[PDB]
Amino acid sequence: GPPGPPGARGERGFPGERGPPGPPGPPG
Amino acid sequence: GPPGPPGARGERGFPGERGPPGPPGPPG
Amino acid sequence: GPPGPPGARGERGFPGERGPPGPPGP
Repeated sequence: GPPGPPGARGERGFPGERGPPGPPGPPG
Repeated sequence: GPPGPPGARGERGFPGERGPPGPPGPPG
Repeated sequence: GPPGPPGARGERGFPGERGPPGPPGP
């Protein structure tokens, strides 16, 4: 028999990491 | 017939969240 | 023929942006 159809789409990627903390605040 | 070719690659993951506010500024 | 195997997992999402500056000092 002829080759089957293409498989299902793969899983969505893992989420990106949360960004780092901001820089130190203003002096005043 | 033989199995079809592998499916398409998954979509990109979610973007990461914006990081938290930075540490407090120096006293003054 | 039967459907092919599932695709590979996608790329990881982009990293988040750096947070905003902290509050003013006391």
